[PDB]
This record gives sequence, structure tokens and C-alpha cells, in this order.
Amino acid sequence: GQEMYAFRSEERFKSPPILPPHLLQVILNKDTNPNHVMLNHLYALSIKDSVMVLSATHRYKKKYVTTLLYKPI
Amino acid sequence: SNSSVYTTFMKSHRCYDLIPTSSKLVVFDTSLQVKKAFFALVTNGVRAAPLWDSKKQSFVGMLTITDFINILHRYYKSALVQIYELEEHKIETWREVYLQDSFKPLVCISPNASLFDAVSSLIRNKIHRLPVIDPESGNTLYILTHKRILKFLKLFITEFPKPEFMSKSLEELQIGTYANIAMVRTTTPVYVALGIFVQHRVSALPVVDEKGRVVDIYSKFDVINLAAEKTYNNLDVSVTKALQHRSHYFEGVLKCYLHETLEAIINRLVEAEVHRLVVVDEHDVVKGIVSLSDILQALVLTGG
Amino acid sequence: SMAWHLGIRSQSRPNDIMAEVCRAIKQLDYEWKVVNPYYLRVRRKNPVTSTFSKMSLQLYQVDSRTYLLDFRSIDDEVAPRPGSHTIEFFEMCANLIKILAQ
Ligand SMILES: Nc1ncnc2c1ncn2[C@@H]1O[C@H](COP(=O)(O)OP(=O)(O)OP(=O)(O)O)[C@@H](O)[C@H]1O
Ligand SMILES: Nc1ncnc2c1ncn2[C@@H]1O[C@H](COP(=O)(O)OP(=O)(O)OP(=O)(O)O)[C@@H](O)[C@H]1O
Ligand SMILES: Nc1ncnc2c1ncn2[C@@H]1O[C@H](COP(=O)(O)O)[C@@H](O)[C@H]1O
Repeated sequence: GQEMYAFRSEERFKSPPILPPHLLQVILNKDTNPNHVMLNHLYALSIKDSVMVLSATHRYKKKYVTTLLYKPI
Repeated sequence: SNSSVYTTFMKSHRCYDLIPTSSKLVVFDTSLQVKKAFFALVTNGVRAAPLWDSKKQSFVGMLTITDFINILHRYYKSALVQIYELEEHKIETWREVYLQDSFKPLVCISPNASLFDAVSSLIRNKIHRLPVIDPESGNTLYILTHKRILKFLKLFITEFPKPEFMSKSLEELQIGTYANIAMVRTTTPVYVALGIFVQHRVSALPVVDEKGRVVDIYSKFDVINLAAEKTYNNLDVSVTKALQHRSHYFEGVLKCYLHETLEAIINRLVEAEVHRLVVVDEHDVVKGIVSLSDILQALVLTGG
Repeated sequence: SMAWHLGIRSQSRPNDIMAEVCRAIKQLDYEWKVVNPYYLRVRRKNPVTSTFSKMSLQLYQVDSRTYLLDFRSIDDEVAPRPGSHTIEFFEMCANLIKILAQ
């Protein structure tokens, strides 16, 4: 009959994938106040005074809005 | 003139057509402290923010400079009587404090609705901020204003098979307000100015000298500047001193005469990117105001 | 609105991160599927509106010691009242973060 043996993938999913193909870890929007695949991704400011600021850019037809939600914790 | 190139253009364009390729939108949860919310407006360089009720899971209203004005006036009078509730109010709690039985539900417009419908809704509801909300998503896409609408009209009608009414004066068309003009003087304290805003429901006050000549303009826009300060105690200062906090060279107040054509007024307003002109006589004495509201109301009821 | 950070970062073990997010998802009554050991698809029924919202979670390595949890909303397929896909996405992320992190 003989016992059968298992060769197991291992690795690939040892360690999470590295971040940047083109996805930016930090966005600076000082500006004295055209990017690809950051659409639909959650962005945030550092928490301040028990308030979260969550943000994302979404597309409606050919228009893009960056929405910010200020939300107590 | 009548039936208008304007009326037809407005009926044949969707609200979507005026949304910029890219914009930002600030939304507040109604549990947010009022004080933090108004500071966020300044921070983000934004008038108007839709309000989201998390329990109800819906947009319930807008937060504007007017709301800030109502709150400060209330705060200022309450403090003199040692009541300090207001500035620890959440958006929710202030809303129930004034939206009592008095019901003002959120007014919005679909991206697929006509620009005519937008203009009518703004006028009918006596409002300056019309959120464009996608019915399929429930997402607010943009907040539509009179300024944006007029600019769009100026630009995309800018051909002229021209209505006869465009060559007629504000005088003959009777566009503008020419009585009971709410104004202040150089020395008028900010809290007095607040009271006037609260009573008259008016977006700006001409600042006049001893002879009633206009020398400056105190807008509600200039009022959220106070949300940047940490004390709110500087409401006793004059309108003049409060206006020092402006960004830019203040070239002067943008004026017009009663005898200028609607065309010239529309052109000046769109290029200046301001909400109103102060109507003035030969000698700078204020005779009235012509606002973006006045113009859009005229264009929708067919010019003048 | 000056310095914006993608998702949230952690120096916790990647296995601990994923395991804890999965426990949060289940505690929150969301449904999920494991696409990869570091990539989850989640689906939530709005207990008020009865609508369904989907999002993706992806863990990344940003340092030798640091990981980034990334949240991405998945696009579906007069007065408004109930629902906004975008706001609901934020609340989903917020609920998930609160219920599994720090
Ligand atoms: N789309 C809307 N639906 C319901 N209520 C609104 C809407 N927009 C504004 N309001 C409310 O109406 C009142 C005045 O709003 P308005 O938009 O005129 O204020 P504003 O933006 O300060 O205008 P302005 O500075 O031009 O006077 C506020 O109490 C505000 O919350
Ligand atoms: N007639 C005028 N002359 C000179 N400056 C003006 C005039 N009207 C407004 N301003 C200034 O322009 C700035 C913008 O004010 P405005 O009243 O247009 O508010 P806004 O938010 O830009 O307009 P809107 O409410 O239509 O979007 C303010 O600082 C105000 O003092
Ligand atoms: N200071 C003011 N005094 C009296 N009426 C005004 C004043 N400012 C604006 N109005 C009028 O009020 C209406 C709404 O204007 P606005 O507040 O500018 O949107 C318009 O008919 C304006 O002409």
C-alpha cells in the first residue's frame, strides 16, 4: 500500500507582503490650506482630543470626492 | 427675454454637470462636540458640513456659519447670566435645543436632478448649501452653492443670443434689496454684529462711516475666524479690528450702481467670486445690496 | 487635515493581528472570508437599514518590526434618509478597530 507524503508550500505567507507598489503610507496635505489606487482606502489623522478623523476618496461616475468624518471615540 | 436661454439651460443640465472632478467633503457625526465641529470647518477651509446621525444611519442636516452665529450669540448672552452649557453641547443637543417642535429636515438634491430644481430648492428653502446626494449610494457628492451655479451659467451660456433683459439696469429690473439694509459702523462691536445677523438672517453687513458711506464689509464668512481662537471672549472688539484677521490685501468693498445692466453685474460678481455687491450712489452712500440669491431668483423667474 | 496615514500600524505579531481582527469580526456579527492569511473580505448587514456593505482588509509589512492594516471599501456590484455607503464604510472600520486593537 505505502504511506503517502505531504510537501507543504510554506513561506509566501511567512511575513505579510511589503507595502508599496504605488500605495502611499503617508499623504501630506499642508498646501498652505491624479493618484491611482488609493481610491476606496481608509486614511486617518492621528487621534486628537477623543476625536477620530477618517477619510477616503470614492469615485462617482467621473467625479471624485474625499470625504472626512469627524467622529467622537 | 422671457422663457430665457437661462431657464432652458437650467432645465437641460443635471446637478452632476457642475460637480468638480475632485472635491472634499467634511461630515460630522451628531455626537460631535459643537466646539470641535466649528474648528474643523476652519481647519478644512469649508463652510457647511453634512451631519450624520449614527443611530438613525442617515444625514439629518447641515452645519453652517449661521449655526455658529446662533450658537455664539446664545453663548455670549448666557455667559453674562452665568450659564455655560453651550460650548460643551454636542451637535445633537443643540439641534434639539433649537429644532424643537420647529421642524427643518435636511434638503438635498440628486445628481440626476436639473439645475433648475437646485436653484428652486435653494430659493424655496431659503438656504445656501444644497448637498448633492446620490440616491443609489446615499453618498453626499458635493454641496451646491449659488456662487458655483452662477459661475457655471456665466461660462456655459457664454455665447450670446442675448435676452433683452440683460441690457436693462438693476433699477428697471428691480433686482436687489433697497430698504431696511442691515449695516454696522466702524466701531460696532462683534457681538452687536452677531445680534444683527441673528435677527435679520443676512449673510453680510456693510460697514459704514459717519456719512453712511461704505468703507468695509463684515460677512458671516469672517465670523468662523473666531472659531480659531481659544477664548471667544473677544466679541467686545469692533468690527474693524475683527476684520484685520482676513487673509489677503483687502482691495476695497466691491460695489455697483442701480443703473448698471444685469450683464455687467453678473460679470463683476462671477469674476470677483463674491456673494454680493454693495449698491452705492454717486458718493459711496449705500443704497442697497445685490446678492447671488437676488440674481438667481431673477434668472429662474426669468430675468428681473 | 495635514498628515494622513493609510490604515493603522502595529508592532504586534502579524499572526496576533489577523487572529484578533477575526475575533472582532465574529464578535461584531460580520461575515468574512479568508482569501490569504493576510487578506480578508468582510460583509456586514446594517441593523438599521437592512443593507449590506463589503470591505477588504490587507496586512502589510512596513518595517522589520512594523505592520500596516489597510481597509478598502468594495463598491456595490426632497429628502434622503437612511444610508450612505461611504460613511458606513468608516463606521465599519471604526467598529472593527475599536473591538480588536489597543
Ligand atoms: N441643505 C440644507 N438642508 C436643511 N437645512 C439647511 C441646509 N443648508 C443649510 N441649512 C440650515 O439653514 C440655516 C442657514 O443655512 P445657510 O445655508 O443659509 O447658512 P450659511 O451657509 O451660513 O449661509 P450664508 O453664510 O450665505 O448666510 C442653518 O441653520 C443651516 O443648518
Ligand atoms: N462686496 C464685497 N466687497 C469686498 N469683499 C467682500 C464682499 N462680499 C464679500 N466679501 C469678502 O469675501 C470673503 C468671502 O465672503 P462671501 O460672503 O463671498 O462668503 P463665501 O463663503 O465666499 O460665499 P458663499 O456663501 O456664496 O459661498 C469674505 O471674507 C468677505 O468679507
Ligand atoms: N445687509 C443686508 N441688509 C438687508 N438685506 C440684505 C443684506 N444682505 C443681503 N440682503 C438681501 O437678503 C437676501 C438674501 O441675501 P444673502 O443673505 O446675501 O443670501 C437678498 O435678497 C439680499 O439682497
